[PDB]
Amino acid sequence: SDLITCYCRKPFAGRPMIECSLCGTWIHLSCAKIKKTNVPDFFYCQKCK
Ligand SMILES: [Zn+2]
Repeated sequence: SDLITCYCRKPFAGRPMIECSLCGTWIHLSCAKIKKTNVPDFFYCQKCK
């Protein structure tokens, strides 16, 4: 049984996800507009910034 934590109402489903460095919620990297080639050391979601 999978989890939904990202703001697009869609579950993990094997998709890479990054943690909100502040609120802790897990955001799909695609939704966070993050390329696998450049990944922030600290990430902040829309709610927390
Ligand atoms: Zn997502």
